[PDB]
Amino acid sequence: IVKPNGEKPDEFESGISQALLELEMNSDLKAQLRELNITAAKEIEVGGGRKAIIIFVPVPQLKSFQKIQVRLVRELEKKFSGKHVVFIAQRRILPKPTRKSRTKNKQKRPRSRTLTAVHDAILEDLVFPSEIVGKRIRVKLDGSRLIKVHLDKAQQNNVEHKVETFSGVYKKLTGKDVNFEFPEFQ
Amino acid sequence: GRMHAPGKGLSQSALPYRRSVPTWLKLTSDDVKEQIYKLAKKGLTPSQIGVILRDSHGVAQVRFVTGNKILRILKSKGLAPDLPEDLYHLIKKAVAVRKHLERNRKDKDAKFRLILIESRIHRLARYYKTKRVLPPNWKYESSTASALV
Amino acid sequence: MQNDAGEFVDLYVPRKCSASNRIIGAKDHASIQMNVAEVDKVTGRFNGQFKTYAICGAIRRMGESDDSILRLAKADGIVSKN
Amino acid sequence: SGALDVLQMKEEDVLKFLAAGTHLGGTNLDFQMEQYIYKRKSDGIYIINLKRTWEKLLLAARAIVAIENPADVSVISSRNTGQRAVLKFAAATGATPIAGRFTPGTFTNQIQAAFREPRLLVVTDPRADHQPLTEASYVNLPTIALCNTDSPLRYVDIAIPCNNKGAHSVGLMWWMLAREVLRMRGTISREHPWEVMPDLYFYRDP
Amino acid sequence: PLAKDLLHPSPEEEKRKHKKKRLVQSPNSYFMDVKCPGCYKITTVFSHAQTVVLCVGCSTVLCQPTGGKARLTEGCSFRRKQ
Amino acid sequence: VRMNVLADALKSINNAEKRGKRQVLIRPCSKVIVRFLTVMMKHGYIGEFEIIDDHRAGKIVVNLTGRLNKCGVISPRFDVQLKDLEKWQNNLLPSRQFGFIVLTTSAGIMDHEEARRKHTGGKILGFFF
RNA sequence: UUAAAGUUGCUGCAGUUAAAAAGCUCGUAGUUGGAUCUCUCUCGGCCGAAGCGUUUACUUUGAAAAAA
RNA sequence: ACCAUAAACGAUGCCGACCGGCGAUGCGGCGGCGUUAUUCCCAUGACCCGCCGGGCAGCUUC
Repeated sequence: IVKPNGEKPDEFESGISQALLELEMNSDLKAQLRELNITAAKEIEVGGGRKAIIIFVPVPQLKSFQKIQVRLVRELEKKFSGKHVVFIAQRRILPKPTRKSRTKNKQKRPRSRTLTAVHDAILEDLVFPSEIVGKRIRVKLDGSRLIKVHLDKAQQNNVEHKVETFSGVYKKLTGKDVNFEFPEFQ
Repeated sequence: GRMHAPGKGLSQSALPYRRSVPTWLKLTSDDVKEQIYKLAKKGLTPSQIGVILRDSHGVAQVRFVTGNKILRILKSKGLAPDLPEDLYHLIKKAVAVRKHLERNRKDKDAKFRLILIESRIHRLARYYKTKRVLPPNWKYESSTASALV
Repeated sequence: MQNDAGEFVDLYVPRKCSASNRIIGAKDHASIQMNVAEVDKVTGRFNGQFKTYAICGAIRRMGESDDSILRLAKADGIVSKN
Repeated sequence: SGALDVLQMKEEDVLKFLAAGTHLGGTNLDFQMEQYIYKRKSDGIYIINLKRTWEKLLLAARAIVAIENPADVSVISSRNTGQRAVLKFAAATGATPIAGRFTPGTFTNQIQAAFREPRLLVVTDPRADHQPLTEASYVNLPTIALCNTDSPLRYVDIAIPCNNKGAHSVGLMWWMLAREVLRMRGTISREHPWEVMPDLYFYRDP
Repeated sequence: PLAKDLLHPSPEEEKRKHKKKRLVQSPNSYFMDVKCPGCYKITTVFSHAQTVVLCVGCSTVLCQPTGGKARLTEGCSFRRKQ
Repeated sequence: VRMNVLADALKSINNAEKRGKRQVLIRPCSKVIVRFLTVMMKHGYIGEFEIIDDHRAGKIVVNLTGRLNKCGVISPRFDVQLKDLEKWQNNLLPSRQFGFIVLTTSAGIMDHEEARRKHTGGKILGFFF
């Protein structure tokens, strides 16, 4: 269930793979869960006391998790404590080629494997049941930026409590300040 | 404003921000590609397929459902025209003017419009010759104009 | 304004427009300095304090001195919200 | 009226506003006056938001109370429908009235005996009293005015959005401004209604 | 003017502008959901439709195209999706 | 047609600062424009701004503190050697006590005073004071 | 002959009425062109010799540039 | 058939951005009380109140 690239699982990955094979043996989702696998897991500290789990899935298997993600997150949160779980695809970022590089750069990097495209697609799948309907970037007086992400109002009460973990997660694996808002109308 | 016309106008499409497929739409990528395949065999141009799929199927953008364009699908399958559809319609218009003009030789304001149409063909043919869609000796000529359509 | 020793070498420091930060000049005879009175918050009577707004002449010739006074006084809580 | 319960518009003031017709503006709309309109109804007449007429009136009252010598405020109406309300504003307040024709050069020509030097200018109509407006841009003189929906706001600094065409509306606005400037000073209390009936200010024509 | 929040317009004001002159542009169209009165099928229809849409069951017209917006036939109830 | 998109944005926040306005909308955004505006903000001339994400190109809503006198572009972007910097700031800047010239150097987009401190030349983008 | 001459104008002029914008459209060269992408391999002593990294412009450095 | 010339005149290159208001008009589109005609009903036409987009113009302004 945990199939990394370096091929060594760890303690959260074992405890999550066991909880996923539990859903492979009791719940009705075995037809979906028998085909999929995760690739990494982390537990980060958000908000001073709250914890959050970051499942990492492969990108060709991404949309299959998203058909069953809302039936996964509550059922994983029942097995653990109150700890918001988040599914994020495992994406390479190939570096920007320069005037001093290597000959592993033989073919041009695709635009999907850039840093902007990966950070703006990580922002798409961690807020999953809602959509992103608008982004603003506020450049403050000390040169530092702050992203504002307007989410969809039709899934407001689903993920309204998650928005203090979302920002801490996106600060963790990207390094950016993000606020999440809900506009009254578009 | 417009290139050959002396006008300016703000009338175009305006795509939404959200790039996702809507949740009502139940068509997947493969049956949409099947619809494109069965619609291309009636001689329909790429711009006419997307109108049919928008009007009566709920496919707002084929790029958002399939992850690909209309012409790239018909080119990867092999169902593509020899010369592109916007250059095809310019030669078809230049034929129909020349057909009308040989009946009515005193028509000065179809002779002027023919020069604007034919100079737009050379401007569009040079672009496809740089981007290697047309072979780099293809030349539009008035004699072989009518055979190309 | 200040030399390297730190003296103030300037005849006077001119005022600035409270709406648009322009320097109100010496021969700017359309410019305004206006006090708006402050009240006591239980009797509604004039406390003795006020709130000074200066507005240059170009803003008043634009017709924008009414809205500028209004949003300067709205920021001080003299005019309530809405 | 900075969200104070002492200064909110009461019921009787709204009844007087509605009886006089100070909420009904004109047919046209200046782009500077668009901030005070509720909506244009049918029969093409714009409705003035009375919550914003009340707060611009309370802002002008503070501008009049903030002047120590009360004779340095001048009050001006050049048309007959506001000439009586100016003369009784100055008897209750202590301002200096100018009714009838404003003399061009009252504020700038310092040789004459007609020369005055006020500190505030209150104007009944910015279109009719166009001349004391332009002369206030020569002597650094702030300006309050009673503005309709078609009024131009060049050189007005506090623009009270009322109706100033009808004869009852002008008298009511001057009466209520007089009551507010006397209430905000040390005189008459906010508990009892004022002794002066607001029909002393109306212009009853023959 | 001269102090107007360009970041947050009112939602009845962005609705008023042209569809490309908005802060973020957005189309004026929608996908209706046309029901044929003498049938059971429910069809997805673009509101500004070109060439006339036929319900393949009853083989009847659903909307003749016009200049701006597709004009439905008499008696076809429709709802606007999302 | 629109060439030199930075010349559009600097003319827009010049013409709006003259009219006394508080905010300007400039479109389309660009990453040259954002680095130019960051240089102006860090010396106190504009204040904070928000980049609006359309999926096509940006728009920026810049706040205006009325400290700007003039904001200009230099077209074309001439090569400026470090020995040639004094003639450019003699022509463009109004005083030796204030004002800046913005260069694109290979260490980034920076003002003319920082480029001397990094000991770098480059190409000129514009000027503000 | 130079400055004065921003009266040759790159910095830096002018073309409604003072000298001056082509009858109109097409159109080759020229000129100008919208957003967008954050260093390693064998030897010789953990570093050099072997490759550069797509290619330039740019910028900074170095050495080479007769004296007067 | 040539000729290709004018107060060939806005006596005013072309393309692009920004910068005030106001009411009309022409075309297309979107809404909205209520009048008429097709006997009713929608659907349309003629009006009326707006909004949007290009157009020909006009008035106005430190």
